[PDB]
Amino acid sequence: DENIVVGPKPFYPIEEGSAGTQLRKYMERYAKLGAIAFTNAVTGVDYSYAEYLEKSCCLGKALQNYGLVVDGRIALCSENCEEFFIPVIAGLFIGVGVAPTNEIYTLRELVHSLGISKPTIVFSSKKGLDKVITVQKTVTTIKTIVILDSKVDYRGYQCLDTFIKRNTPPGFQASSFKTVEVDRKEQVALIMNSSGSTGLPKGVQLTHENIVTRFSHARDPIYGNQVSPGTAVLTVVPFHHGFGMFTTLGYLICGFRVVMLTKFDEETFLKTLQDYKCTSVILVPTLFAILNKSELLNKYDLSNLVEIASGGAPLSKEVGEAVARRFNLPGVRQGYGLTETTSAIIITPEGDDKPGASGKVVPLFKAKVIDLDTKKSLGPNRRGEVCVKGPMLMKGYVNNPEATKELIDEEGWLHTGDIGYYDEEKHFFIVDRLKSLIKYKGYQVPPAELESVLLQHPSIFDAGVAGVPDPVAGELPGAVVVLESGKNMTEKEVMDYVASQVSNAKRLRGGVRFVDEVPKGLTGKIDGRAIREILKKPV
Ligand SMILES: Nc1ncnc2c1ncn2[C@@H]1O[C@H](COP(=O)(O)O)[C@@H](O)[C@H]1O
Ligand SMILES: O=C1CSC(c2nc3ccc(O)cc3s2)=N1
Repeated sequence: DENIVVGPKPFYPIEEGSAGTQLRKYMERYAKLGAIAFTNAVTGVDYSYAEYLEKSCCLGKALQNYGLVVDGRIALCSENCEEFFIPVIAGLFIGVGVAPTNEIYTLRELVHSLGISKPTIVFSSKKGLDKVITVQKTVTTIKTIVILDSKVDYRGYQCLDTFIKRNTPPGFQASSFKTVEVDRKEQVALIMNSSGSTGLPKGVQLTHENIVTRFSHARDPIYGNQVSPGTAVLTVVPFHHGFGMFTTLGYLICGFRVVMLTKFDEETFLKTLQDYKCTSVILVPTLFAILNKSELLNKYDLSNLVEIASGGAPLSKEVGEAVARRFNLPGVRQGYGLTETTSAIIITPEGDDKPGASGKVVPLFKAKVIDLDTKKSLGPNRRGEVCVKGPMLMKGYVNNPEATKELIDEEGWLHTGDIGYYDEEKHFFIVDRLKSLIKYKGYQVPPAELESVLLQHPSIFDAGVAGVPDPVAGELPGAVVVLESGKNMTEKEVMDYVASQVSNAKRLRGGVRFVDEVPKGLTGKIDGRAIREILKKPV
Protein backbone atom coordinates (compact mmCIF):
# COMPACT_ATOMS: atom_id res chain seq x y z
CA ASP A 1 0.00 0.00 0.00
CA GLU A 2 1.62 3.19 -1.28
CA ASN A 3 -0.67 5.16 1.10
CA ILE A 4 1.38 4.03 4.12
CA VAL A 5 4.09 6.55 5.08
CA VAL A 6 7.28 4.96 6.47
CA GLY A 7 9.82 6.87 8.58
CA PRO A 8 13.55 6.69 7.74
CA LYS A 9 16.29 4.73 9.51
CA PRO A 10 17.47 6.41 12.72
CA PHE A 11 20.97 7.95 12.61
CA TYR A 12 21.72 6.22 15.91
CA PRO A 13 20.38 2.64 16.21
CA ILE A 14 18.55 1.77 19.40
CA GLU A 15 21.21 0.98 22.01
CA GLU A 16 21.46 -2.30 23.91
CA GLY A 17 20.27 -2.34 27.51
CA SER A 18 17.30 -1.04 29.47
CA ALA A 19 16.17 2.57 29.61
CA GLY A 20 17.81 2.68 33.06
CA THR A 21 21.10 1.36 31.66
CA GLN A 22 21.08 4.00 28.91
CA LEU A 23 20.26 6.85 31.28
CA ARG A 24 23.07 5.71 33.62
CA LYS A 25 25.59 5.53 30.75
CA TYR A 26 24.85 9.06 29.56
CA MET A 27 24.29 10.68 32.95
CA GLU A 28 27.65 9.30 34.11
CA ARG A 29 29.40 10.85 31.11
CA TYR A 30 27.93 14.27 31.78
CA ALA A 31 28.52 13.96 35.55
CA LYS A 32 32.25 13.57 34.93
CA LEU A 33 32.17 16.83 32.91
CA GLY A 34 30.68 18.76 35.81
CA ALA A 35 27.58 19.58 33.77
CA ILE A 36 24.30 20.87 35.26
CA ALA A 37 21.25 18.63 34.71
CA PHE A 38 18.38 20.67 36.21
CA THR A 39 17.88 24.31 37.06
CA ASN A 40 14.87 25.90 38.75
CA ALA A 41 14.42 29.05 36.65
CA VAL A 42 12.79 31.06 39.41
CA THR A 43 15.05 30.21 42.38
CA GLY A 44 18.22 29.50 40.43
CA VAL A 45 18.83 26.22 42.28
CA ASP A 46 20.95 23.75 40.26
CA TYR A 47 21.38 19.99 40.38
CA SER A 48 24.51 18.74 38.66
CA TYR A 49 24.40 15.54 36.63
CA ALA A 50 26.68 14.07 39.30
CA GLU A 51 24.27 14.91 42.12
CA TYR A 52 21.21 13.78 40.19
CA LEU A 53 22.78 10.47 39.20
CA GLU A 54 24.04 9.82 42.74
CA LYS A 55 20.62 10.44 44.31
CA SER A 56 18.89 8.29 41.69
CA CYS A 57 21.33 5.39 42.29
CA CYS A 58 20.94 5.76 46.08
CA LEU A 59 17.14 5.83 45.83
CA GLY A 60 17.30 2.72 43.59
CA LYS A 61 19.21 0.85 46.31
CA ALA A 62 16.88 2.24 49.00
CA LEU A 63 13.80 0.95 47.16
CA GLN A 64 15.33 -2.53 46.87
CA ASN A 65 16.32 -2.58 50.58
CA TYR A 66 12.74 -1.46 51.41
CA GLY A 67 11.60 -4.66 49.68
CA LEU A 68 10.28 -3.59 46.28
CA VAL A 69 10.73 -6.24 43.63
CA VAL A 70 10.92 -6.09 39.84
CA ASP A 71 7.51 -5.03 38.48
CA GLY A 72 6.59 -3.35 41.77
CA ARG A 73 5.03 0.14 41.66
CA ILE A 74 5.77 3.62 42.97
CA ALA A 75 4.16 6.95 42.12
CA LEU A 76 4.83 10.69 42.17
CA CYS A 77 2.26 13.31 42.96
CA SER A 78 3.92 16.63 42.30
CA GLU A 79 3.81 19.84 40.34
CA ASN A 80 6.99 20.40 38.36
CA CYS A 81 10.02 20.62 40.65
CA GLU A 82 13.69 19.95 40.02
CA GLU A 83 13.54 16.70 42.09
CA PHE A 84 10.74 15.21 39.97
CA PHE A 85 12.89 12.84 37.96
CA ILE A 86 14.79 11.27 40.86
CA PRO A 87 12.09 8.63 41.57
CA VAL A 88 11.54 8.22 37.80
CA ILE A 89 15.17 7.42 37.14
CA ALA A 90 15.51 5.25 40.28
CA GLY A 91 12.51 3.20 39.13
CA LEU A 92 13.96 2.76 35.64
CA PHE A 93 17.25 1.67 37.22
CA ILE A 94 15.65 -1.16 39.26
CA GLY A 95 12.71 -2.29 37.14
CA VAL A 96 10.01 -0.84 39.38
CA GLY A 97 7.21 0.81 37.44
CA VAL A 98 6.63 4.54 38.08
CA ALA A 99 3.22 6.23 37.95
CA PRO A 100 3.56 10.03 37.62
CA THR A 101 0.68 12.32 38.62
CA ASN A 102 0.40 16.07 39.23
CA GLU A 103 -0.65 17.88 42.42
CA ILE A 104 -3.17 19.72 40.23
CA TYR A 105 -5.29 16.59 39.68
CA THR A 106 -8.68 16.82 41.36
CA LEU A 107 -9.18 14.34 44.17
CA ARG A 108 -11.61 12.37 41.96
CA GLU A 109 -8.91 12.12 39.28
CA LEU A 110 -6.14 11.24 41.73
CA VAL A 111 -8.12 8.63 43.64
CA HIS A 112 -9.00 6.99 40.31
CA SER A 113 -5.49 7.20 38.88
CA LEU A 114 -3.63 5.85 41.90
CA GLY A 115 -6.37 3.27 42.36
CA ILE A 116 -5.36 1.87 38.97
CA SER A 117 -1.57 2.06 39.31
CA LYS A 118 -1.51 0.85 42.94
CA PRO A 119 1.80 2.39 44.10
CA THR A 120 3.39 1.02 47.29
CA ILE A 121 5.15 4.36 47.88
CA VAL A 122 4.04 7.84 46.75
CA PHE A 123 6.65 10.59 46.37
CA SER A 124 4.57 13.68 47.09
CA SER A 125 5.44 17.36 46.92
CA LYS A 126 4.63 19.39 50.03
CA LYS A 127 1.79 20.96 48.02
CA GLY A 128 0.39 17.59 46.99
CA LEU A 129 0.61 16.00 50.43
CA ASP A 130 -2.97 16.63 51.62
CA LYS A 131 -4.37 15.11 48.45
CA VAL A 132 -2.11 12.08 48.77
CA ILE A 133 -3.15 11.57 52.41
CA THR A 134 -6.80 11.78 51.34
CA VAL A 135 -6.29 9.35 48.45
CA GLN A 136 -4.58 6.89 50.84
CA LYS A 137 -7.87 6.70 52.80
CA THR A 138 -9.42 4.99 49.73
CA VAL A 139 -6.34 3.39 48.14
CA THR A 140 -5.34 1.82 51.44
CA THR A 141 -2.54 -0.22 49.84
CA ILE A 142 -0.37 2.95 49.70
CA LYS A 143 2.08 2.06 52.46
CA THR A 144 4.44 5.03 52.53
CA ILE A 145 4.45 8.70 51.57
CA VAL A 146 7.81 10.41 51.03
CA ILE A 147 8.19 14.21 50.64
CA LEU A 148 9.91 14.89 47.34
CA ASP A 149 10.76 18.60 47.65
CA SER A 150 11.93 19.06 51.22
CA LYS A 151 15.42 18.67 52.70
CA VAL A 152 13.93 17.85 56.10
CA ASP A 153 11.10 15.66 57.34
CA TYR A 154 7.80 17.42 56.81
CA ARG A 155 4.50 17.13 58.70
CA GLY A 156 5.60 13.79 60.15
CA TYR A 157 6.64 12.31 56.79
CA GLN A 158 10.16 11.32 55.73
CA CYS A 159 11.69 13.54 53.07
CA LEU A 160 13.53 11.97 50.11
CA ASP A 161 16.96 12.23 51.75
CA THR A 162 15.66 10.67 54.99
CA PHE A 163 14.03 7.80 53.12
CA ILE A 164 17.34 7.14 51.39
CA LYS A 165 19.33 7.37 54.63
CA ARG A 166 16.94 5.03 56.51
CA ASN A 167 17.04 2.45 53.71
CA THR A 168 20.78 2.27 52.84
CA PRO A 169 23.76 1.12 54.94
CA PRO A 170 26.04 3.87 56.29
CA GLY A 171 28.89 4.56 53.88
CA PHE A 172 26.97 2.99 50.98
CA GLN A 173 28.81 3.67 47.74
CA ALA A 174 26.48 4.88 44.97
CA SER A 175 29.24 4.04 42.45
CA SER A 176 28.72 0.36 43.33
CA PHE A 177 25.05 0.26 42.30
CA LYS A 178 24.13 -1.83 39.24
CA THR A 179 21.16 -1.15 36.94
CA VAL A 180 18.79 -4.08 36.63
CA GLU A 181 18.32 -5.54 33.16
CA VAL A 182 14.76 -6.38 32.22
CA ASP A 183 12.76 -7.98 29.44
CA ARG A 184 12.75 -4.81 27.36
CA LYS A 185 9.62 -5.32 25.24
CA GLU A 186 7.46 -6.48 28.15
CA GLN A 187 8.71 -4.74 31.30
CA VAL A 188 6.54 -1.81 32.30
CA ALA A 189 8.63 1.28 32.94
CA LEU A 190 5.97 3.94 33.42
CA ILE A 191 2.24 4.16 33.96
CA MET A 192 1.07 7.40 32.43
CA ASN A 193 -2.18 9.36 32.28
CA SER A 194 -3.41 11.40 29.34
CA SER A 195 -4.64 14.96 29.88
CA GLY A 196 -8.00 16.35 28.79
CA SER A 197 -9.75 12.98 28.79
CA THR A 198 -13.57 13.14 28.77
CA GLY A 199 -13.60 10.20 31.18
CA LEU A 200 -11.55 9.26 34.26
CA PRO A 201 -7.81 8.63 33.75
CA LYS A 202 -6.68 5.30 32.27
CA GLY A 203 -3.26 3.93 33.09
CA VAL A 204 -1.08 3.78 29.99
CA GLN A 205 1.64 1.13 30.30
CA LEU A 206 4.90 2.13 28.62
CA THR A 207 7.86 -0.26 28.40
CA HIS A 208 11.62 0.02 28.34
CA GLU A 209 11.49 -0.68 24.61
CA ASN A 210 9.19 2.29 24.15
CA ILE A 211 11.60 4.53 26.03
CA VAL A 212 14.85 3.45 24.38
CA THR A 213 13.16 4.14 21.02
CA ARG A 214 12.44 7.68 22.23
CA PHE A 215 16.12 7.95 23.20
CA SER A 216 17.16 7.29 19.59
CA HIS A 217 14.77 10.05 18.39
CA ALA A 218 15.95 12.50 21.03
CA ARG A 219 19.60 12.39 19.90
CA ASP A 220 18.72 12.19 16.21
CA PRO A 221 20.32 14.95 14.11
CA ILE A 222 17.16 15.28 12.00
CA TYR A 223 14.38 14.25 14.40
CA GLY A 224 15.82 15.44 17.73
CA ASN A 225 18.64 17.60 19.06
CA GLN A 226 22.39 16.98 18.83
CA VAL A 227 24.53 16.44 21.91
CA SER A 228 26.34 19.72 22.77
CA PRO A 229 28.01 20.43 26.16
CA GLY A 230 25.97 22.13 28.91
CA THR A 231 23.61 23.74 26.34
CA ALA A 232 20.44 25.09 28.06
CA VAL A 233 16.78 24.29 27.17
CA LEU A 234 13.81 26.12 28.69
CA THR A 235 10.88 23.86 29.48
CA VAL A 236 7.35 24.84 30.63
CA VAL A 237 5.52 21.53 30.07
CA PRO A 238 4.13 19.32 32.90
CA PHE A 239 6.64 16.58 33.83
CA HIS A 240 4.04 14.01 34.90
CA HIS A 241 2.62 13.95 31.35
CA GLY A 242 4.23 12.23 28.33
CA PHE A 243 5.02 15.55 26.68
CA GLY A 244 7.18 16.74 29.63
CA MET A 245 8.32 13.24 30.58
CA PHE A 246 9.89 12.29 27.27
CA THR A 247 11.25 15.63 26.20
CA THR A 248 12.95 15.93 29.60
CA LEU A 249 14.40 12.40 29.65
CA GLY A 250 15.62 12.94 26.07
CA TYR A 251 17.33 16.18 27.18
CA LEU A 252 19.19 14.26 29.89
CA ILE A 253 20.36 11.71 27.27
CA CYS A 254 21.59 14.74 25.25
CA GLY A 255 23.44 16.28 28.23
CA PHE A 256 21.42 19.49 28.25
CA ARG A 257 20.81 21.81 31.18
CA VAL A 258 17.07 21.51 31.73
CA VAL A 259 15.86 24.99 32.80
CA MET A 260 12.47 24.33 34.38
CA LEU A 261 10.11 27.31 34.41
CA THR A 262 6.85 27.21 36.35
CA LYS A 263 5.93 30.94 36.20
CA PHE A 264 4.66 32.35 32.91
CA ASP A 265 4.51 36.11 33.41
CA GLU A 266 6.25 37.72 30.45
CA GLU A 267 9.12 39.29 32.39
CA THR A 268 10.12 36.01 34.12
CA PHE A 269 9.84 34.11 30.86
CA LEU A 270 12.13 36.50 28.97
CA LYS A 271 14.54 37.00 31.88
CA THR A 272 14.88 33.21 32.03
CA LEU A 273 15.61 32.91 28.31
CA GLN A 274 18.31 35.57 28.70
CA ASP A 275 19.91 34.68 32.05
CA TYR A 276 20.36 30.97 31.33
CA LYS A 277 21.31 31.56 27.68
CA CYS A 278 18.61 29.14 26.50
CA THR A 279 19.10 27.73 22.96
CA SER A 280 15.72 25.99 22.73
CA VAL A 281 12.34 26.41 24.30
CA ILE A 282 9.62 23.86 24.47
CA LEU A 283 6.11 25.35 24.79
CA VAL A 284 2.39 24.63 24.81
CA PRO A 285 0.38 26.76 22.28
CA THR A 286 -0.96 29.20 24.94
CA LEU A 287 2.45 30.82 25.55
CA PHE A 288 2.93 31.78 21.91
CA ALA A 289 0.44 34.60 22.59
CA ILE A 290 2.83 36.13 25.11
CA LEU A 291 5.71 36.13 22.63
CA ASN A 292 3.62 37.40 19.73
CA LYS A 293 2.25 40.34 21.72
CA SER A 294 5.27 41.20 23.91
CA GLU A 295 6.62 44.73 23.64
CA LEU A 296 9.64 43.79 25.73
CA LEU A 297 11.57 41.39 23.48
CA ASN A 298 13.94 44.20 22.68
CA LYS A 299 14.90 44.67 26.37
CA TYR A 300 16.49 41.21 26.59
CA ASP A 301 19.41 39.44 25.01
CA LEU A 302 17.54 36.62 23.30
CA SER A 303 20.34 35.93 20.81
CA ASN A 304 21.03 32.43 22.17
CA LEU A 305 17.54 31.19 21.23
CA VAL A 306 17.71 29.27 17.95
CA GLU A 307 14.77 26.85 18.26
CA ILE A 308 11.18 27.34 19.33
CA ALA A 309 9.16 24.13 19.60
CA SER A 310 5.49 23.40 20.25
CA GLY A 311 3.42 20.37 21.05
CA GLY A 312 0.44 19.01 22.95
CA ALA A 313 -2.38 20.79 21.12
CA PRO A 314 -3.11 22.56 17.80
CA LEU A 315 -0.95 25.64 17.20
CA SER A 316 -2.37 28.41 14.98
CA LYS A 317 -0.26 28.40 11.79
CA GLU A 318 -0.30 32.18 11.65
CA VAL A 319 0.56 32.72 15.31
CA GLY A 320 3.47 30.30 15.02
CA GLU A 321 4.69 32.05 11.86
CA ALA A 322 4.52 35.48 13.50
CA VAL A 323 6.53 34.27 16.52
CA ALA A 324 9.13 32.53 14.32
CA ARG A 325 9.47 35.83 12.41
CA ARG A 326 9.97 37.91 15.57
CA PHE A 327 12.87 35.62 16.50
CA ASN A 328 14.23 35.49 12.95
CA LEU A 329 13.84 31.68 12.85
CA PRO A 330 12.72 29.68 9.78
CA GLY A 331 9.75 28.17 11.64
CA VAL A 332 8.37 26.63 14.85
CA ARG A 333 9.54 23.04 15.45
CA GLN A 334 6.56 20.83 16.16
CA GLY A 335 5.89 17.37 17.56
CA TYR A 336 2.67 15.37 17.58
CA GLY A 337 2.03 12.27 19.62
CA LEU A 338 -0.22 10.69 22.22
CA THR A 339 0.41 9.31 25.71
CA GLU A 340 -0.29 5.89 24.14
CA THR A 341 2.55 6.38 21.59
CA THR A 342 5.06 7.36 24.36
CA SER A 343 6.19 10.55 22.69
CA ALA A 344 5.97 12.42 19.38
CA ILE A 345 5.60 10.15 16.35
CA ILE A 346 5.45 13.03 13.84
CA ILE A 347 8.20 15.66 14.25
CA THR A 348 9.42 18.58 12.12
CA PRO A 349 12.72 17.35 10.61
CA GLU A 350 15.71 19.74 10.87
CA GLY A 351 15.97 21.57 7.51
CA ASP A 352 12.50 20.44 6.40
CA ASP A 353 9.99 23.02 7.67
CA LYS A 354 6.75 23.25 5.67
CA PRO A 355 4.23 26.00 6.51
CA GLY A 356 1.52 24.63 8.85
CA ALA A 357 2.91 21.09 9.07
CA SER A 358 3.24 19.05 12.27
CA GLY A 359 6.22 17.30 10.63
CA LYS A 360 7.20 13.89 9.25
CA VAL A 361 6.87 10.30 10.51
CA VAL A 362 9.66 9.52 12.98
CA PRO A 363 12.28 6.79 12.43
CA LEU A 364 10.98 3.21 12.92
CA PHE A 365 7.35 4.38 12.65
CA LYS A 366 4.67 4.12 9.96
CA ALA A 367 1.56 6.26 9.60
CA LYS A 368 -1.58 6.31 7.48
CA VAL A 369 -4.76 8.38 7.19
CA ILE A 370 -8.01 6.42 7.00
CA ASP A 371 -11.49 7.17 5.69
CA LEU A 372 -13.77 7.94 8.64
CA ASP A 373 -16.41 5.45 7.48
CA THR A 374 -14.67 2.69 5.47
CA LYS A 375 -11.40 2.70 7.49
CA LYS A 376 -9.46 2.30 4.24
CA SER A 377 -6.21 4.19 3.68
CA LEU A 378 -6.17 7.50 1.83
CA GLY A 379 -3.80 9.29 -0.52
CA PRO A 380 -2.32 12.75 0.06
CA ASN A 381 -4.43 15.84 0.68
CA ARG A 382 -7.35 13.79 1.95
CA ARG A 383 -8.61 14.31 5.49
CA GLY A 384 -9.28 11.32 7.69
CA GLU A 385 -8.17 9.63 10.89
CA VAL A 386 -4.43 9.41 11.55
CA CYS A 387 -3.22 5.88 12.48
CA VAL A 388 0.30 4.88 13.53
CA LYS A 389 2.36 1.77 14.12
CA GLY A 390 5.81 1.32 15.65
CA PRO A 391 7.85 0.43 18.73
CA MET A 392 6.62 3.29 20.90
CA LEU A 393 3.07 1.91 20.98
CA MET A 394 2.06 1.28 24.58
CA LYS A 395 1.78 -2.24 25.98
CA GLY A 396 -1.90 -1.48 26.76
CA TYR A 397 -4.08 0.15 29.41
CA VAL A 398 -3.84 -1.20 32.95
CA ASN A 399 -6.69 -3.63 33.58
CA ASN A 400 -8.76 -2.34 30.66
CA PRO A 401 -8.59 -4.80 27.75
CA GLU A 402 -11.74 -3.31 26.13
CA ALA A 403 -10.22 0.17 25.89
CA THR A 404 -6.98 -1.30 24.50
CA LYS A 405 -8.90 -3.18 21.80
CA GLU A 406 -10.83 -0.05 20.82
CA LEU A 407 -7.59 1.93 20.36
CA ILE A 408 -5.29 -0.58 18.68
CA ASP A 409 -6.85 -2.65 15.90
CA GLU A 410 -6.55 -6.28 14.83
CA GLU A 411 -3.75 -5.31 12.43
CA GLY A 412 -1.73 -3.55 15.12
CA TRP A 413 -2.55 0.05 14.04
CA LEU A 414 -3.21 2.62 16.74
CA HIS A 415 -6.22 4.81 15.85
CA THR A 416 -5.32 8.25 17.23
CA GLY A 417 -8.77 9.82 17.23
CA ASP A 418 -7.26 12.79 15.35
CA ILE A 419 -8.19 14.20 12.00
CA GLY A 420 -5.39 15.11 9.65
CA TYR A 421 -3.84 14.59 6.24
CA TYR A 422 -0.41 14.37 4.60
CA ASP A 423 0.75 16.31 1.55
CA GLU A 424 2.61 15.15 -1.57
CA GLU A 425 5.99 15.47 0.17
CA LYS A 426 4.66 13.42 3.15
CA HIS A 427 4.41 16.30 5.62
CA PHE A 428 1.59 15.60 8.06
CA PHE A 429 -0.94 18.17 9.20
CA ILE A 430 -2.99 17.57 12.39
CA VAL A 431 -6.30 19.43 12.35
CA ASP A 432 -8.15 18.55 15.59
CA ARG A 433 -9.71 15.71 17.54
CA LEU A 434 -12.48 13.76 15.77
CA LYS A 435 -14.64 13.95 18.93
CA SER A 436 -14.31 17.74 18.86
CA LEU A 437 -15.69 18.29 15.36
CA ILE A 438 -18.83 20.42 15.38
CA LYS A 439 -21.70 18.84 13.45
CA TYR A 440 -23.34 21.87 11.85
CA LYS A 441 -25.83 20.45 9.31
CA GLY A 442 -23.72 18.09 7.15
CA TYR A 443 -20.45 19.92 7.96
CA GLN A 444 -17.77 18.79 10.41
CA VAL A 445 -16.26 22.04 11.68
CA PRO A 446 -12.92 21.77 13.53
CA PRO A 447 -12.84 24.06 16.59
CA ALA A 448 -9.09 24.59 16.13
CA GLU A 449 -9.71 26.34 12.80
CA LEU A 450 -12.03 28.84 14.50
CA GLU A 451 -9.79 29.16 17.56
CA SER A 452 -6.94 30.13 15.22
CA VAL A 453 -8.99 32.94 13.68
CA LEU A 454 -9.93 34.20 17.15
CA LEU A 455 -6.32 34.07 18.45
CA GLN A 456 -5.21 36.23 15.54
CA HIS A 457 -7.34 39.14 16.76
CA PRO A 458 -5.22 41.69 18.67
CA SER A 459 -7.97 42.23 21.35
CA ILE A 460 -8.34 38.50 22.10
CA PHE A 461 -5.99 36.83 24.57
CA ASP A 462 -7.41 33.29 24.50
CA ALA A 463 -10.37 31.42 23.03
CA GLY A 464 -11.99 28.01 22.90
CA VAL A 465 -14.69 26.74 20.56
CA ALA A 466 -17.37 24.07 20.97
CA GLY A 467 -20.79 23.11 19.62
CA VAL A 468 -24.12 24.34 21.05
CA PRO A 469 -27.05 21.90 20.53
CA ASP A 470 -29.58 23.11 17.97
CA PRO A 471 -32.85 21.40 16.91
CA VAL A 472 -32.49 22.34 13.19
CA ALA A 473 -28.76 22.26 12.53
CA GLY A 474 -27.62 19.70 15.14
CA GLU A 475 -24.79 21.80 16.58
CA LEU A 476 -23.81 25.48 16.26
CA PRO A 477 -20.20 26.66 16.67
CA GLY A 478 -19.87 28.88 19.76
CA ALA A 479 -16.87 30.46 21.46
CA VAL A 480 -15.59 31.46 24.87
CA VAL A 481 -13.20 34.41 24.68
CA VAL A 482 -10.77 35.96 27.16
CA LEU A 483 -10.25 39.60 26.13
CA GLU A 484 -6.84 41.27 26.35
CA SER A 485 -6.59 43.55 29.42
CA GLY A 486 -8.00 47.00 28.63
CA LYS A 487 -9.56 45.89 25.33
CA ASN A 488 -13.27 45.18 24.70
CA MET A 489 -15.32 43.44 22.03
CA THR A 490 -19.07 42.80 22.05
CA GLU A 491 -20.41 39.38 21.06
CA LYS A 492 -21.50 40.94 17.75
CA GLU A 493 -17.98 42.35 17.17
CA VAL A 494 -16.43 38.89 17.64
CA MET A 495 -19.07 37.18 15.48
CA ASP A 496 -18.70 39.73 12.66
CA TYR A 497 -14.90 39.52 12.80
CA VAL A 498 -15.05 35.71 12.48
CA ALA A 499 -17.70 35.85 9.73
CA SER A 500 -15.31 38.09 7.73
CA GLN A 501 -12.55 35.45 7.88
CA VAL A 502 -14.43 32.13 7.47
CA SER A 503 -16.92 30.17 5.36
CA ASN A 504 -20.64 30.36 6.12
CA ALA A 505 -20.62 26.94 7.85
CA LYS A 506 -17.99 28.13 10.30
CA ARG A 507 -19.86 31.19 11.65
CA LEU A 508 -20.22 31.41 15.45
CA ARG A 509 -24.01 30.91 15.34
CA GLY A 510 -23.79 29.46 18.87
CA GLY A 511 -22.73 32.85 20.22
CA VAL A 512 -19.80 34.23 22.19
CA ARG A 513 -19.29 34.28 25.96
CA PHE A 514 -16.62 36.30 27.70
CA VAL A 515 -14.65 34.71 30.56
CA ASP A 516 -11.45 35.12 32.61
CA GLU A 517 -10.08 31.68 31.65
CA VAL A 518 -10.67 29.26 28.77
CA PRO A 519 -11.14 25.74 30.21
CA LYS A 520 -8.18 23.67 28.95
CA GLY A 521 -6.40 20.54 30.11
CA LEU A 522 -2.86 20.26 31.42
CA THR A 523 -1.22 20.36 27.96
CA GLY A 524 -3.48 22.94 26.34
CA LYS A 525 -6.29 20.87 24.83
CA ILE A 526 -9.67 22.62 24.90
CA ASP A 527 -12.22 21.26 27.41
CA GLY A 528 -15.25 21.04 25.13
CA ARG A 529 -17.64 19.81 27.84
CA ALA A 530 -16.78 22.80 30.00
CA ILE A 531 -17.11 25.24 27.09
CA ARG A 532 -20.55 23.84 26.19
CA GLU A 533 -21.65 24.41 29.80
CA ILE A 534 -20.54 28.06 29.72
CA LEU A 535 -22.28 28.57 26.36
CA LYS A 536 -25.54 27.07 27.72
CA LYS A 537 -25.76 29.56 30.62
CA PRO A 538 -28.12 32.54 30.23
CA VAL A 539 -25.80 35.59 30.18
N1 LIG B 1 1.27 18.88 17.73
C1 LIG B 1 -0.01 18.64 18.00
N2 LIG B 1 -0.97 19.27 17.23
C2 LIG B 1 -2.32 19.05 17.44
N3 LIG B 1 -2.72 18.22 18.44
C3 LIG B 1 -1.79 17.60 19.21
C4 LIG B 1 -0.42 17.79 19.02
N4 LIG B 1 0.23 17.01 19.93
C5 LIG B 1 -0.70 16.38 20.68
N5 LIG B 1 -1.96 16.73 20.23
C6 LIG B 1 -3.27 16.27 20.75
O1 LIG B 1 -3.08 15.66 22.01
C7 LIG B 1 -3.59 14.34 22.00
C8 LIG B 1 -2.81 13.45 22.95
O2 LIG B 1 -3.07 13.95 24.24
P1 LIG B 1 -2.67 13.07 25.52
O3 LIG B 1 -3.75 11.97 25.59
O4 LIG B 1 -2.80 13.94 26.80
O5 LIG B 1 -1.38 12.42 25.33
C9 LIG B 1 -3.51 13.92 20.54
O6 LIG B 1 -4.40 12.84 20.28
C10 LIG B 1 -3.88 15.21 19.85
O7 LIG B 1 -5.28 15.41 19.85
O1 LIG C 1 -0.05 14.52 23.92
C1 LIG C 1 1.15 14.28 23.84
C2 LIG C 1 1.76 13.08 24.49
S1 LIG C 1 3.53 13.14 24.12
C3 LIG C 1 3.30 14.52 23.28
C4 LIG C 1 4.47 15.20 22.65
N1 LIG C 1 5.76 14.86 22.75
C5 LIG C 1 6.60 15.69 22.12
C6 LIG C 1 7.98 15.70 21.97
C7 LIG C 1 8.59 16.72 21.25
C8 LIG C 1 7.83 17.74 20.66
O2 LIG C 1 8.48 18.71 19.96
C9 LIG C 1 6.43 17.75 20.79
C10 LIG C 1 5.77 16.74 21.50
S2 LIG C 1 4.14 16.61 21.74
N2 LIG C 1 2.05 15.02 23.20
